[PDB]
Amino acid sequence: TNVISITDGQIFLETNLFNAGIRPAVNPGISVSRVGGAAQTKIMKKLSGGIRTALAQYRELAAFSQFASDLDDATRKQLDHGQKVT
Amino acid sequence: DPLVVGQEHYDTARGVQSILQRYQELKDIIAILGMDELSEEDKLVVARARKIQRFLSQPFFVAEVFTGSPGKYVSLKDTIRGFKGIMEGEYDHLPEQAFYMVGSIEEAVEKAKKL
Amino acid sequence: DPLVVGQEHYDTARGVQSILQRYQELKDIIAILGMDELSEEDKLVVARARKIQRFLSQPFFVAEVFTGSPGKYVSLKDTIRGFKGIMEGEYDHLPEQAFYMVGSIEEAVEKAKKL
Amino acid sequence: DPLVVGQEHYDTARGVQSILQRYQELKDIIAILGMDELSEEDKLVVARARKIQRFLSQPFFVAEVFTGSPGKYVSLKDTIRGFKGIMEGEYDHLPEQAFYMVGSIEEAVEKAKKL
Amino acid sequence: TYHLDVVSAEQQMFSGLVEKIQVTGSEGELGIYPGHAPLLTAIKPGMIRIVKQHGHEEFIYLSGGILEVQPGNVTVLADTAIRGQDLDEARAMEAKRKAEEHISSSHGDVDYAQASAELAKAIAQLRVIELTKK
Amino acid sequence: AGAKDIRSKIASVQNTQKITKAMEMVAASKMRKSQDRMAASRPYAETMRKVIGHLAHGNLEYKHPYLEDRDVKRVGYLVVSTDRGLAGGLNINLFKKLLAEMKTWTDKGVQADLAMIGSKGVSFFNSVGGNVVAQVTGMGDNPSLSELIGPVKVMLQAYDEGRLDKLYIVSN
Repeated sequence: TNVISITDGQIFLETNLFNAGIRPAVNPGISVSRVGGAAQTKIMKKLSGGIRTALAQYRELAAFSQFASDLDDATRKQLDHGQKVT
Repeated sequence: DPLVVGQEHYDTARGVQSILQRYQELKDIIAILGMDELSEEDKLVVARARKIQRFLSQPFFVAEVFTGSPGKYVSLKDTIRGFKGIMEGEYDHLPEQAFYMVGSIEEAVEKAKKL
Repeated sequence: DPLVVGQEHYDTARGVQSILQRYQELKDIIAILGMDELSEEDKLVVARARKIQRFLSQPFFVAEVFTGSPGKYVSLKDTIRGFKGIMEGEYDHLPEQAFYMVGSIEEAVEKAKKL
Repeated sequence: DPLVVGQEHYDTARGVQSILQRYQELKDIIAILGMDELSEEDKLVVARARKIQRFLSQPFFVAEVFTGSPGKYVSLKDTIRGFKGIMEGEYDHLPEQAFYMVGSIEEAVEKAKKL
Repeated sequence: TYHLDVVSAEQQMFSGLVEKIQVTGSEGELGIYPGHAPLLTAIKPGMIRIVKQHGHEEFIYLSGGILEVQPGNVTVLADTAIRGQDLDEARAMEAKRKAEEHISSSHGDVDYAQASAELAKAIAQLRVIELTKK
Repeated sequence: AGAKDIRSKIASVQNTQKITKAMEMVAASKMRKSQDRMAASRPYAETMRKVIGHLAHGNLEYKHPYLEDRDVKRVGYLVVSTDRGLAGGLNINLFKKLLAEMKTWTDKGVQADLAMIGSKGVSFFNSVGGNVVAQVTGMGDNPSLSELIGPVKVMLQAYDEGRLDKLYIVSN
C-alpha cells in the first residue's frame, strides 16, 4: 500500500495470465501510468490508443466467447480483434 | 526454459500448463450452469484436461504398501511422448479412470481395456 | 439416546435433523438458481423442511402479551406424532401457514381449513 | 432538503435524479431488446434524458485552451430554470446538441437557431 | 365483392378483397366469380391472376398447392409460391436451361418422374414471367 | 476458510454473474429471431384453421376418419419440450397440467399415450413411468418441417387404424 501510494504508476504481473501463456503477464486496465502519453514518442502515441481501446472491448466480449457463435458480426469482429491483439 | 530443456520439452510443458489453467476456469462454469452449457471446443478441452490431470499420477515403488500395487518408473522421453499424445487426439476415446495411477501411456490403454 | 428416550423419539429427532441439514445443503443452489432447477425429490425435501421449520414454532403464555394469542402446552407424544406425520407426508397437502404458531397438529389442520 | 434549498430546487433535483435513473434502466432494455420495445412515453424520457445529460456540460474559463470556447458562469436560479424547463417539456423541440457545452438555456435557444 | 387469402408455409403471399381471379387447377385453369359454387381442388404448377379494385392485376407464381372456395371468402394454400417480381425472366430462363439439361440427363422412369416435375416448375415459371409483363 | 478463501469465493460469484448476464442477452436475441419465425408461420396455420371451418360445417360432407367423431377409449398426446435446462419453471408447469388431464381420463379407465419432442419430456415422463410411443430430440435453433414427422407418423397411423380415438397437442 505504501509503495502503491508513493509511485507514479503500476505494472501488475498476474499469475493467471502467466499460466495461461501470456508470457509478459501484464494485466491491462489495472496497470496504469499517470505520466502516460507525455512519456511517449509521437508514432507510439499515435498508434497505442487503438490497442488500449481494443483490449478494453476484448475484456467485455471475453465473457461472450463461450457462445460467440450467435453474435452480431460487429461484436464478433471486436472479439476476434481483441483475441489477435492479445 | 528452451536453452536447457530443448524446445520439445518446453513446448510440451507450456501446453500442459495452459490446458490445466483453462480447465480450472471452465470447472467453475460447469459447477452451476452444467457442462451442456459450454462450447463444444470447451467441452473437448475439459475432457482432455481432466485426462491429463489423472495421467500425471504415477504409482511409486516406496508406496507399495499403501497402494497394494507395484510401482512404476518412466523415462523423460516416454513422459514427453505421453503428454503429447493426450494433448492431441490419440487418446480422446479413453475414459478418465483409464489414466489413474497407471504408469506409461502405453499401459493406460490396457487399464481402459480392463476398466 | 435410544436407551433413555426409546426408539420412536430418537428416530423422529434424527429424521428431522437429516431433512433440515439437507435443506441447508440446498439453500445455496436455491439462492442463485432458484427452486425451479431442483429435482422433484429435492423440491419435496424443501416442501417438508419448510413445514418442519414452521411447526417448531409455538405460542407461549409469557408471549401472550407480545403475540396476543393464547399460549399452548404440548405433550411429548403429540410432538413425536406430529413430526413423524409431517416427515411421512401425511400433511403434504396443507399450506405452510397452517403450521406456524399452532400448538398441536390438530390445530394445524383446523388452521388449514381457514388458511 | 426543502427546508434548506427550497421546494423548487428540491423538486428539480429529484426530477433530474429520477429521469436519469429511469434512463439508466431503459438503456438495459435498448441493449437487450432494442428500441422497438420502447414505448412512445419511454422514448420521450430517453429523448429528454439525453438533453438533460448534455445540459449538465459547461465550458470553464480555465479549460479554454482545450475547448477553444469562452467560459460561462451560470447562476443557481438560471440552472434551476433551465432544468425545470426541459423537464416541463418546453424546449423539447430543440436538437440535443443545442444543449451541449452551451451555458444557460437562453443560450441553448440561440445555439439551436444556427445549429 | 369478395376476399382472397394466399398463404404458404414460408409466408403470407396476399390477403384482401379482390374483384375476380383466374387460377390453376388439376385438370385445367378455372375462373372464379363472386359467390361462386363452393369447391376445393389441388393445383398443377402454374400461377394466379389477382385483379383487384379498379382493375389492377398482379401475378403470383403457384408451383404447387390447394385452392378452397367453400365460403365467399376464398383461400389458396401453396406448397411453393413466389411473388411475381422476386422471380424474373432470367430465373425462368435458368429453369429452362436446367430442365432442358435434365431431359437429356434422365433416362429411366423414376428419374423422369422427377425431371418431369423439374420441367413443370420451369414451364410454369416461363409462363408467369410472360404474364408478368402485362 | 480464511480471507484468502473468501476472496476466491467472491471471485467465483463475480464470474458467475458475468456469465449469467451474457446468456441473458444472447437468449433475448434468440427470442426475437424466433418471434420472426413464429410470426411468419402464424398466417398459414390461421388460414388452415379457417379451411377446416368448411369441414366443420356445410350441407354435403363425405366420410373421413380424421373428421368423424369416434367413441373414445384411448387418447394420445404430443408434448413439445426443451432440449435445454435453465428455462425455469417452463416444462414442469406444462407437465403438471398434462398429468392432470391424463389423470382425468385415466380416472374413468380411458387409456392414454404420449409422444414427445425434446429431451426433458422424455426424461420426466420416463421418471413418472408413462407410455412413450415415439420421440424426437435435438431440434436446436429451428427444426425442419420434415424432421419432426416421426411422432405424427405414428399418431396419425394410430388414429387411422383406430389405435387412437383422440389426439392432442400440448405446448406453452
